[PDB]
Amino acid sequence: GIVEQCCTSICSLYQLENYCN
Amino acid sequence: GIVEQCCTSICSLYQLENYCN
Amino acid sequence: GIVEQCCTSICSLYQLENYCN
Amino acid sequence: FVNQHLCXSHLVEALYLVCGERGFFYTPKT
Amino acid sequence: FVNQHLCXSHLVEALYLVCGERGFFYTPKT
Amino acid sequence: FVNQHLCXSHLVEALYLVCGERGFFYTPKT
Ligand SMILES: [Cl-]
Ligand SMILES: [Zn+2]
Repeated sequence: GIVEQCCTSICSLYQLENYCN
Repeated sequence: GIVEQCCTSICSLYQLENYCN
Repeated sequence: GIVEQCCTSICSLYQLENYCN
Repeated sequence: FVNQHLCXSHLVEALYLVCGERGFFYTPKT
Repeated sequence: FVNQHLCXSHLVEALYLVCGERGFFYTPKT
Repeated sequence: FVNQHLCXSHLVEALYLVCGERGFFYTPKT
């Protein structure tokens, strides 16, 4: 869950990059 | 109240359309 | 703190202008 | 369309999108 | 002008708008 | 990059920015 890893907790730039194509 | 029907509760597309001209 | 004067409390247009260059 | 709570700036943009050429009116009175 | 709480992205846009050509500075330090 | 909680519209814009030409996918399933 992206909403769970980034909207509930904090996503480092890296963690956020796991959702790019 | 739009702030009461859509910002406090959830507005279906229809309910939201009640605020178009 | 801008986050403290405007994101925690309410900033009148003036208070907000204290952060322009 | 979304099933979430739309507030302030996000509510205004939602109306903008949904209404197209009809335009719309925003008058908060909570 | 609004009488609400402006946070993050909404605070930055508010400054952008309010300041015009003066530009502005954003330095959160809560 | 920020160290804050990114939600909805702000999360989508963050992805847009971070991903560049790669594009991205948004599939909320909380
Ligand atoms: Cl928000
Ligand atoms: Zn927001």
